[PDB]
Amino acid sequence: DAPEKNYERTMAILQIESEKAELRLKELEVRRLMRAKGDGPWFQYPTIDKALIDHSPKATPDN
Amino acid sequence: PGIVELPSLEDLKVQEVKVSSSVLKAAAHHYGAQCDKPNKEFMLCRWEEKDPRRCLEEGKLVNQCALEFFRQIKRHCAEPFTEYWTCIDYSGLQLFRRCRKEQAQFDKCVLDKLGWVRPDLGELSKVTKVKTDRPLPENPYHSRARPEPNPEVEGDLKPARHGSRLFFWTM
Ligand SMILES: CCCCCCCCCCCCCCCCCC(=O)OC[C@H](COP(=O)([O-])OC[C@H](O)COP(=O)([O-])OC[C@H](COC(=O)CCCCCCCCCCCCCCCCC)OC(=O)CCCCCCCCCCCCCCCCC)OC(=O)CCCCCCCCCCCCCCCCC
Repeated sequence: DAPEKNYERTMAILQIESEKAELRLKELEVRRLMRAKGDGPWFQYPTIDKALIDHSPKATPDN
Repeated sequence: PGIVELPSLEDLKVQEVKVSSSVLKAAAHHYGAQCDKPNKEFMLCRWEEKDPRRCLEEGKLVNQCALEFFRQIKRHCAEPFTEYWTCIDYSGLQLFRRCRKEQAQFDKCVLDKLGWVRPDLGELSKVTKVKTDRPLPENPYHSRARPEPNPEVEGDLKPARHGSRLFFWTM
């Protein structure tokens, strides 16, 4: 292989791996903040569906 | 928290319908016939406000219209009504079915002297509409502001940037 080929192939490898390492650190920080705050699409533990509530008039008024 | 507000004892004084349950049960069909409007304004206010403190005055109208219901019995047909609720009052389950001739005497004297038609089978269980002037409660549960929902997903789905990014797996 030419020194140009090895050199530029090395630069492409280094770009891909630096992007992956920065993305791994960002993945760690995103998971930390989403577990802390719960305002993202991850760690959305379920609550009760409010469509299960009967909103009809009941037998007694005070409810 | 706060102090729960309660009305005074003068706000709760009304002339009570001081008659027995067999007396109420004897005249109950003509009561539901003739005392329709204030009773239904009260029960509409009672299921809508969900608060009896906001339903006192309408309730007083109930206790205003019930007494005038019984005075109008007492002025005209006291004896057939008395003969009827006594027979209702004998039964331990208070059967209407044991008391049909006294019911017929009371209904005859009421239709003659007051023009009242007894409700049929299926009438007093109707859902009727009520025209009141009081406004609709905009928050009957006194609920505070609901929390804002989480942001939904938008944007077109792109591939994963250089795959799994799991240690050395390039896909
Ligand atoms: C126009 C449309 C049509 C076009 C058609 C074009 C193609 C025509 C030809 C069709 C055939 C295609 C063949 C598959 C594509 C090339 C695969 C390849 O070379 O991957 C390179 C891959 C990484 O090299 P690369 O330079 O990064 O990528 C070059 C290519 O672009 C490779 O692509 P990549 O960069 O995208 O690589 C992705 C990624 C690259 O990998 C990574 O990023 C790293 C992760 C790899 C896994 C590491 C696991 C380590 C722990 C387990 C070790 C197990 C024990 C070792 C094996 C013992 C025996 C089983 O892959 C993986 O992570 C998947 C796992 C590895 C699978 C490799 C394919 C295996 C097929 C044959 C299986 C036979 C055994 C193979 C060896 C098994 C062990 C791997 O090499 C290895 O991981 C080393 C293993 C050797 C590769 C397998 C070669 C396949 C042919 C073997 C023939 C001889 C068989 C002899 C008998 C059986 C053995 C006893």
